[PDB]
Amino acid sequence: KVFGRCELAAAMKRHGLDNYRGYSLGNWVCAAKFESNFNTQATNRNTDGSTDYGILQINSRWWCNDGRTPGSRNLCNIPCSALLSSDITASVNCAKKIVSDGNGMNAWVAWRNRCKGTDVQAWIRGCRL
Repeated sequence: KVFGRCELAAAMKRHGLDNYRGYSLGNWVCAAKFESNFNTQATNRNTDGSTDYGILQINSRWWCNDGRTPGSRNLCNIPCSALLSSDITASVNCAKKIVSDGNGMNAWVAWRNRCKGTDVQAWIRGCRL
């Protein structure tokens, strides 16, 4: 599924991300724009052999089980396949863990490079949620 910008804002708001740990909804929408272009099926086959999955490009080394090493890591307690669903539940719940892990939203490289330091309120302009 490719979300519209305000469609994703509404979904993320329903899942309690607006101002979660102090990060504004526009931060989360901007992150999804530059991580995945709002595509729930996004994948990035890294050179190191790990994969970033889904609308927030969550990495398989730490956060999900890709089938290669069960009983190891998997800090979000989900198969990486859950990050590829058209419904954002698993990605939101796992993003809440990541953003609490001590680097805030600097855990998302595309957020750091394209959103950080900007007026991210623009990402919810016109959504009038």
